[PDB]
Amino acid sequence: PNITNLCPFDEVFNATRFASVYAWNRKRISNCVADYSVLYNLAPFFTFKCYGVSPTKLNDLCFTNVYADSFVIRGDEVRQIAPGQTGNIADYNYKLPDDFTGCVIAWNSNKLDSKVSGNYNYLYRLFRKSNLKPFERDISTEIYQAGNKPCNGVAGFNCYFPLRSYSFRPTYGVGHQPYRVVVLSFELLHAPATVCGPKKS
Amino acid sequence: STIEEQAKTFLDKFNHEAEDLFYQSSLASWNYNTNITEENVQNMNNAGDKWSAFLKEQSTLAQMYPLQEIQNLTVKLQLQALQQNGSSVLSEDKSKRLNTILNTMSTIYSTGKVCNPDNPQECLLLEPGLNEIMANSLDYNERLWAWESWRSEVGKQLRPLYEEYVVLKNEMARANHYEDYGDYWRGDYEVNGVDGYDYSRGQLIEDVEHTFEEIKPLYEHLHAYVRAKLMNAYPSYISPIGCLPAHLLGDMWGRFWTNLYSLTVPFGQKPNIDVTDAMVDQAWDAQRIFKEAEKFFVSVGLPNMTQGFWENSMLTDPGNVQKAVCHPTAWDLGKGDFRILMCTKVTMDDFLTAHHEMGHIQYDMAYAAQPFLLRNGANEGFHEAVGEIMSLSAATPKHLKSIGLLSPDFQEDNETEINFLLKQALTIVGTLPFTYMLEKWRWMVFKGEIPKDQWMKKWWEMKREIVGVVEPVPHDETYCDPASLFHVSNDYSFIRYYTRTLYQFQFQEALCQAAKHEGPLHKCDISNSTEAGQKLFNMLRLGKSEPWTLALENVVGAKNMNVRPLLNYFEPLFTWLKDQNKNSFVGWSTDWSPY
Ligand SMILES: *[C@@H]1O[C@H](CO)[C@@H](O)[C@H](O)[C@H]1NC(C)=O
Ligand SMILES: *[C@@H]1O[C@H](CO)[C@@H](O)[C@H](O)[C@H]1NC(C)=O
Ligand SMILES: *[C@@H]1O[C@H](CO)[C@@H](O)[C@H](O)[C@H]1NC(C)=O
Ligand SMILES: *[C@@H]1O[C@H](CO)[C@@H](O)[C@H](O)[C@H]1NC(C)=O
Ligand SMILES: *[C@@H]1O[C@H](CO)[C@@H](O)[C@H](O)[C@H]1NC(C)=O
Ligand SMILES: *[C@@H]1O[C@H](CO)[C@@H](O)[C@H](O)[C@H]1NC(C)=O
Ligand SMILES: *[C@@H]1O[C@H](CO)[C@@H](O)[C@H](O)[C@H]1NC(C)=O
Repeated sequence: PNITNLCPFDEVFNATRFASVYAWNRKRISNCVADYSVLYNLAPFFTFKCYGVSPTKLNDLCFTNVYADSFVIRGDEVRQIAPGQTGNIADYNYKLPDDFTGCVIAWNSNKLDSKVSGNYNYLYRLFRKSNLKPFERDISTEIYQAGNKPCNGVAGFNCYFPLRSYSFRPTYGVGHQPYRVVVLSFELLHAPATVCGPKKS
Repeated sequence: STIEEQAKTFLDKFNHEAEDLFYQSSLASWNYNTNITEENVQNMNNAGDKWSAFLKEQSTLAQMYPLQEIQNLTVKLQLQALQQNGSSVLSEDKSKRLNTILNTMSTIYSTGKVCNPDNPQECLLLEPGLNEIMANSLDYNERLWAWESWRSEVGKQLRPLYEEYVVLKNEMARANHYEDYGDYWRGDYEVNGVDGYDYSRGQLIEDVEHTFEEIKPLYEHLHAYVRAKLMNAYPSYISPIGCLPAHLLGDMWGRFWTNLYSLTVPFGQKPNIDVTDAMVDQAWDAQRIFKEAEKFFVSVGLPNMTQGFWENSMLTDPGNVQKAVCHPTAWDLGKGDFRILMCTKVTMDDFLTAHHEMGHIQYDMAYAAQPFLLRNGANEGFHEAVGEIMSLSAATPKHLKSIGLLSPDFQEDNETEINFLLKQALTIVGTLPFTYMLEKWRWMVFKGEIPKDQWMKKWWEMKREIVGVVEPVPHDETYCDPASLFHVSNDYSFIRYYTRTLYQFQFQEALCQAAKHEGPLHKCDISNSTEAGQKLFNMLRLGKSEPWTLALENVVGAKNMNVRPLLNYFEPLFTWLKDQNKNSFVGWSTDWSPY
């Protein structure tokens, strides 16, 4: 039948400001029609690495809920947004499960997220006592104790503030330019699946 | 929980803060160097200050981790690089006096003006005029006046400065658990803790001696030939049995002999391989010169240039309104930013220099995956050696016929090969005894082997004994004749040029046997050979993480300096010099028979 009520992917992808990778934004997508053909047909979105589902059959497979996790990382850490990868982002900032059903989308945003002085609004967690669970968000600013003496909240010797800033500048290489990443996770529940693509006449 | 994990976490936080602060410092130095304006000067000063203060406080926090309980070699190497006191180990008054001495040596060398008596209405500086009168003039007494006047004035104003400088640097090195400042400079080649690849600070001098002992016959023949040709230039002043007069070496100090190609040409009737006319006829602009160098580097298999390299590098002199430093420099700003500061003219020399600086940039690009404090050459020779091998391969007639600068009907006979090899020998073999002599004098004066009142007598004797160059007149200790050179006056290690010269031809033989070259070594090109590029990139990717002995074993399959590639490079020139030194006397006498 005649289709309306598109899913708000414009509020996720074409947002003015994305969150940091340590405080990654999660937007749930429900009760709308989800046209993935828009995301495929845009040429600036360079990386469309989809795992556990084919990008061609996204328009036919219907799911219960769609999770759009949005954050900003560097160029070299785009590859860490993948199942089974390791590094600072995968261990401490954003962890993907190995049985991950969903696609990742990443694109360069040097024109938006970089300033000549340097952009300091984007932060990543450098030190955690334990590696993160999949889809876990850690927003704590508690002092990291690398030594034996208690830190007592003061970042002195062997006590570091766990969050470091990505100082994005428009003159950095491709591996250090800011990359905006949106991760779509598709889940199916016993509830009636209401996020589906359109049907042809 | 252990000390090593504390060191790893500390190094991670240091690496992040270091790369941001270093980037700001390098961007401000770049903005000063491409745009000489006083706000750029104060921006560079503020960023340099915040960088030096950052490393001061991070070395203070880094010396709380002892090294004897750290077993990982990379963490140990990063902490050894970070924990170096430098000049901070002294008292504040002595450190301030040392920086004052270094600054006033810099201002004396930069603003040293020496001119003719009885004509004081203007006078002539070293870099514009004295270099030209030393390299271009053919008059004996004019070169003698310039040489003696500059050394007399600069020596009398610099001798007590060097007198205090040697004592302050000796105290700095002995406070830093080194034997002397020469041991501190030899500590760059020190490798400790790796089995089989261990290299001591003390071993380098006999290694240099062991290489120079096989350098010495070839240099003697070259010296004899140069002496014969200077006999053609100066009829009565030079003796057949004696050394060369010092002010006839084409430079101010005798460091390079490349200004004698006009006087010492083997075959002047044969043309040179200068391709400047081909560039200007075909309108080769600087952008496409760097594009051709990039084509060479993707022919050998190395990655091409970044987009920010083409956007941000200033490859052309900007104009009269904006002043910039014209010195060719390759910049690794950090955060994947690589630039070349070069005011390119349309010449073959700037083409070869562009290949050299892009070799520098490729070396900087390859170790970008390394941690920040390991982002350097494995020793100080490797960084210039990997650029000079590109300058070697791009200068071959085969490569110039490949890229269209040289005609396919060009005849490469043996005479132009002999004169090309003699130009390369005056550039390369000529600087080796001067470099080894200067460093060995500096090593003994830091060691205290040379007494304080015996400096000039020892130095001139070694110049007679090693380099085979005699002074015009005797000089007493009111003079400081070493200190007239840029590197010794501004606290620079000088053995890097000797080691770079050896590593250059070692890398050239390793790449040319990798690329299956079937001729002599000086004809060889590494273009269109992916395996030679992979063999080289195995060393370029290491950076400072591995010992330089291990990096050398990765390239040439040897862990120590070898002089056999350099003499194998100059083998037909060696046979030619043996042929034409039959009538002349090879070798020199230490007597003052020329003057
Ligand atoms: C964002 O803006 C671009 C601009 O052309 C548009 O093509 C696209 O449909 C918009 N929405 C999304 C979700 O990308
Ligand atoms: C160089 O500095 C001057 C100083 O005012 C400035 O006007 C000019 O724009 C600078 N050049 C560049 C290329 O930024
Ligand atoms: C040393 O530490 C680095 C990371 O800091 C690690 O990759 C490497 O495997 C370690 N080497 C050894 C021998 O433990
Ligand atoms: C650096 O100097 C300080 C102050 O004397 C000293 O405690 C420290 O051991 C020195 N470090 C090294 C590596 O010599
Ligand atoms: C470098 O080479 C790659 C492929 O070899 C190409 O995609 C890229 O555009 C090149 N970049 C430049 C600046 O030539
Ligand atoms: C070049 O080769 C020819 C042919 O053997 C020989 O006659 C001539 O002497 C050689 N010239 C030089 C400078 O070696
Ligand atoms: C290297 O390859 C390029 C392209 O295949 C070719 O134009 C060039 O002539 C080759 N170089 C040599 C020395 O043959």
